[PDB]
Amino acid sequence: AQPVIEFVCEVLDFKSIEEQQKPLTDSQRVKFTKEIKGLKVEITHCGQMKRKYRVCNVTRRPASHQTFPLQQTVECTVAQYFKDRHKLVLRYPHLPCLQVGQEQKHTYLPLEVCNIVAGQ
Amino acid sequence: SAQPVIEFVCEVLDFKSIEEQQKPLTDSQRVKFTKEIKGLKVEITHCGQMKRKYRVCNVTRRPASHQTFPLQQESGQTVECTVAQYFKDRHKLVLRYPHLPCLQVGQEQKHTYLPLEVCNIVA
RNA sequence: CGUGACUCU
RNA sequence: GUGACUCU
Repeated sequence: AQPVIEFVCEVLDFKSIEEQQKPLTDSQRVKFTKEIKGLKVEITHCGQMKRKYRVCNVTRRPASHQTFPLQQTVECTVAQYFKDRHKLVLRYPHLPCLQVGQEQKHTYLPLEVCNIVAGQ
Repeated sequence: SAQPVIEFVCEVLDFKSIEEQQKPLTDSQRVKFTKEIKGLKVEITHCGQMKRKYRVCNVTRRPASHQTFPLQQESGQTVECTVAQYFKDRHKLVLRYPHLPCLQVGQEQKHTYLPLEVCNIVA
């Protein structure tokens, strides 16, 4: 299973992610979107419950800023939710998120928690 | 290289080759085999590249030549058909081991039966 | 990973 | 082999 953080690097011709310090430009985001859209991905942040999702889109907003309705609505930043619920401080908050599933449903995953499913 | 269920059964029931077993399985043999197969995932080989996966929940008491299930006919009416007969009409397949049982997969009352010979064990 | 629904049986 | 939920 290839980490999406390695994949972005190959698509955008980096050798290290610390070679992209800023948010992606619109150009880069589009290039990357063309390669990952419609791939299946599996999440890394729930032990062996590697839930798989189809990639619908890539977010325009880095994970740091991208928001979703949380009800307990107090629209939340994707990053925050991973500190809160998952005890996880993203290393790459500047990077966008993968939009997975029903677009309507605002399911957003940081790159650093996603592996592309190979398999057979 | 997924393992044929027809080989696995030879391992479980200590057959040399499957041609040993020219007769249906006794109840003893069936219980013995079910203990080892229940719960595994298998994939099918008879829909070309549509290699669907199911969870085994049981082994049939009847061979595929006699095992029946409720089939709704293209009328309204629903009648009973045998597994071997269905594999002939639907899949144009004529089973080599009709005297062997079927794997029952996912959920009892779904009456989903697959002949051994059409199934491989997935890792 | 697991369960169902699935193109089944 | 496809989609669904233990989500975000």
